[PDB]
Amino acid sequence: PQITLWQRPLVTIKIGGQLKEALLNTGADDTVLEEMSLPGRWKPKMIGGIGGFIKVRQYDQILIEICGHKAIGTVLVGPTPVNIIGRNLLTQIGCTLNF
Amino acid sequence: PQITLWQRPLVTIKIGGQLKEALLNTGADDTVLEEMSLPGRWKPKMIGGIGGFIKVRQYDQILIEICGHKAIGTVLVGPTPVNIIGRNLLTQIGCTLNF
Ligand SMILES: COc1ccc(C[C@H](NC(=O)O[C@H]2CCO[C@H]3OC[C@H](O)[C@H]32)[C@H](O)CN(CC(C)C)S(=O)(=O)c2ccc(N)cc2)cc1
Repeated sequence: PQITLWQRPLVTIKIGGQLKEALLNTGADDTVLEEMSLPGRWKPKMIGGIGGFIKVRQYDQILIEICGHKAIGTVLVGPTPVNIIGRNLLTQIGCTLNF
Repeated sequence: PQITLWQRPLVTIKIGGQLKEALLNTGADDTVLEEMSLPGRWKPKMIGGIGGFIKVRQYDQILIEICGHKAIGTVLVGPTPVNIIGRNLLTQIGCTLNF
């Protein structure tokens, strides 16, 4: 659907068997989720935002259903204040900006 | 225009007589720009992101031209890593998400 920006663009996602709410974030290259348990193996990583850096765990090729659209890609898990769907997955569900 | 997200959605802006590049950021409530000289009077403020918090100067009713669309609103100035156009201004230039 089209989404306007008067409110935070939140969507329901299903990942790792669990249901969550996440922000569609054009200002994020990567997808970053709050602490949650995801099955596979991972690789430590450091990502930088507005207030500095956080350590996250990088999971590759994770299935995510974003507003009922399926995508597979990298998901980062760590102490982000909010679940963020980044451009890496936005492209996969055909998400675009319009003005 | 319609913008895809295979790359960072960067646009050219004009503010305070100066030309800058800024990221269209659906994940940001407010607009935040790197240290620059802005004429107005300002109020101290504190904003939080992924790695913690930064102190910014809040300027109200600042004119901004974003890809040739004019908007007037609050602009925050401080040590952000990148110039961010947030939802407060995105709504004014009629910007939407689409998928
Ligand atoms: C490294 O350079 C940057 C680049 C972009 C950003 C923007 C944020 N996204 C962000 O934190 O992205 C992180 C994690 C996701 O992947 C990466 O994408 C680019 C960036 O390297 C890194 C996001 O879009 C908005 N943020 C908020 C989200 C966490 C919900 S905010 O900037 O902290 C921000 C906070 C309060 C206000 N009022 C205004 C902005 C910040 C700093």
